[PDB]
Amino acid sequence: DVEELLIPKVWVPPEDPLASPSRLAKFLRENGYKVLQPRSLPENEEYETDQILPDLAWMRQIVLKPTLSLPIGDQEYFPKYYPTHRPSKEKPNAYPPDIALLKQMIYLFLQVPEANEGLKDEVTLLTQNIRDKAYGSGTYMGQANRLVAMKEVATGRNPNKDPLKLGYTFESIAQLLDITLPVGPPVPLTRVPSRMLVLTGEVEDYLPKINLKSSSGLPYVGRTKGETIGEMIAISNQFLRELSTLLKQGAGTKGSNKKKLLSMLSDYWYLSCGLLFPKAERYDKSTWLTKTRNIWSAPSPTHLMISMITWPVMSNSPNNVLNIEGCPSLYKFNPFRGGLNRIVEWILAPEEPKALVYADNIYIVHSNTWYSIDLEKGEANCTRQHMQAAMYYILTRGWSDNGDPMFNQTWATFAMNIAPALVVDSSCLIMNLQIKTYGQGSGNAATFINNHLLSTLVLDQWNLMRQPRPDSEEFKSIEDKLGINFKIERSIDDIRGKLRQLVLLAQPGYLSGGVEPEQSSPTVELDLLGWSATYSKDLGIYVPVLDKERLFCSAAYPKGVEVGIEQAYKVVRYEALRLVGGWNYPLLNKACKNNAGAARRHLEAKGFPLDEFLAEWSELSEFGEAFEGFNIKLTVTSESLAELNKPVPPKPPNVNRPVNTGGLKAVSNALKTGRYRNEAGLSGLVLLATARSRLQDAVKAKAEAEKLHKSKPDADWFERSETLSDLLEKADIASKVAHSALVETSDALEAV
Repeated sequence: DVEELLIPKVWVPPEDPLASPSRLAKFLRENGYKVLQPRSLPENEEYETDQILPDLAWMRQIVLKPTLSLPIGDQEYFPKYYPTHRPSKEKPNAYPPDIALLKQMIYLFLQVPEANEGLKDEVTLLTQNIRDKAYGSGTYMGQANRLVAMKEVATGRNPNKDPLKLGYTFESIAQLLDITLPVGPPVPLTRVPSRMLVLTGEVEDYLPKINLKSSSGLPYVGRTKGETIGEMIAISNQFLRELSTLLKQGAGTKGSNKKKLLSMLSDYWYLSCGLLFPKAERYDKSTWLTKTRNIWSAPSPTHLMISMITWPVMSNSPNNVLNIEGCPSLYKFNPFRGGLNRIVEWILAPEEPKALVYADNIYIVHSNTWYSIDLEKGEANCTRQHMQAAMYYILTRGWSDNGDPMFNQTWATFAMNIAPALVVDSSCLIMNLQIKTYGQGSGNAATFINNHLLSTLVLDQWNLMRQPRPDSEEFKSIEDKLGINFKIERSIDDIRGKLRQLVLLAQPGYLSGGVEPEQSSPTVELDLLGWSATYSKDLGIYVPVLDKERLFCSAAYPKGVEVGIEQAYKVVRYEALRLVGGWNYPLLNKACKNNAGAARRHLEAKGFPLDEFLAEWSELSEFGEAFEGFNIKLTVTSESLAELNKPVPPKPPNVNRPVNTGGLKAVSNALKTGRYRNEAGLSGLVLLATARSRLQDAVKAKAEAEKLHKSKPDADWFERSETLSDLLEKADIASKVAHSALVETSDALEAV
């Protein structure tokens, strides 16, 4: 019959049946997936840097190239993006399973003098992952197939819903976000990116962070952000200077300057088209053709501009469940330094129902059960109005002093009427094809906040129907109400009981008795942002362990480097596996330790500078994000696990508003009455007017909002909204229904 092996044969991936533009187009049209009429792009051409960025000429002589490549050519082209899929039928050895690890674990199991099926399970589990899975970037057929599935989440079973058509308003959503994502203040949003680098006659840097290794996007396919820094800033400068000019000229009287705007947006279409990057991961072999995650790689200028709004506000908002009463947020949670122990105490407390949120994740305890819930592809559910609501939130509570806008009408117009259209329901480039993106793109700079807002809406609706149990028809009905798909990934009955038993049943190991473990210590697999709980007798608290399935999945298929440094990367690999949770699993632990030891001894004898290589190991590791800015060595001992886990007081919260401690229930109940305050103030009205008026009438929209605010003493919001609606129509600057400024700029982006 059939041949069985201890060590799997090298897998040969199947042939990609869509590796051609003719076949891809055929498949998309077949499934009624929209293909756009292709727009072209001016060829990139060399230009002297000191002529485009004169106010940054000082940083060249005391940096970046002297010439910039700009999309300004006479001859045009249609852009092409052809990602390289690894591994493949032709080239199958890109990402081998860790056979050395498997052999070591088998070797050590054989040395143990008897029995022990509990040790053998480690071998069984690693072997099962090596067989079932493969690491790499899948296939075109998989990418395409994934695309068809989001067109389904967005337009099929439960089509996306504009939340404003459901009764929500910008302000009502913001007040939910006051609870679920509290934000503090960051220089005002009034400058082009060039003026975000100041010289004191030292230099001050106010520009967001971006990884120099990621792809630049349009118009620089095949180039990194690191190779296009000057260009990225140049294009953002140009774009914003043009927009402010347009807003300064206004509506030409009578609608003349309406062909300036369409001209500009059409010329900047490429700012709304992401590269469809195949996301590398541990996929199931059986679904190599039907499942490949995609990353929508934003054009680098679109990314710079959007994150100039989001980053400074979010990068100094460490506000969550740990440091604000009633806050459900897990934003910037870290399980080390007593982190996890504190969440477990939160679970253990008798209060229920209660909720936690992080982007597209909702954790609920109800009737002594723990429920982990995911939004079914968050991004795909997102509409433009969801994102403009996120923008409205960030500006009114991040970019405002008391209610006074700390932003231009230029930046206001970009935020409310351009950025959602660039990045939600726009387009993407795969092979040579320009095709629709349904929902928000997986890669963009507002992903976290847009998803977080989506989950916030789910929670609001959960509160509104008296907090039903998550596995009930009642809870399920929320998806119809909101057009937001979700599922239960996992639930755990008798959650408190199980968490309490961890204390009773903890086994000797590095964190209980300070010894090398003979036996695995029990856990509760919470999947709390990927973390489990276990009990440390040495510290007397709960400590994190990586979720067991994730851990063995990672062990099975290491990520690539993608002379001498190969042994050094193995030290990182194996020690980090231990550090994140391998320490709690006996065979995994020792095998990783032995293999790391052999790589270390090989390097010491060759005089390799290991200490220097590992100085910033966090960047070299798939787990590093959890260890960022802790300045800890890679060693894994009793002392290091203890030091990593030693409780540290949570840093104080940073809120730009008086701290709201009522909890989400109260704000939900107050809000269903349709009567609430304008907690946003003037900038709230400014942004309303900006959203509700034609794009080129933005300056007038603000002035009209300033007159209404001057009109008193804001109190009731709904009244305030309706009076401002009358003022906009009387000046004839308000746009017609179903022809909002947002819709206009979207249409002009797929003009051509």
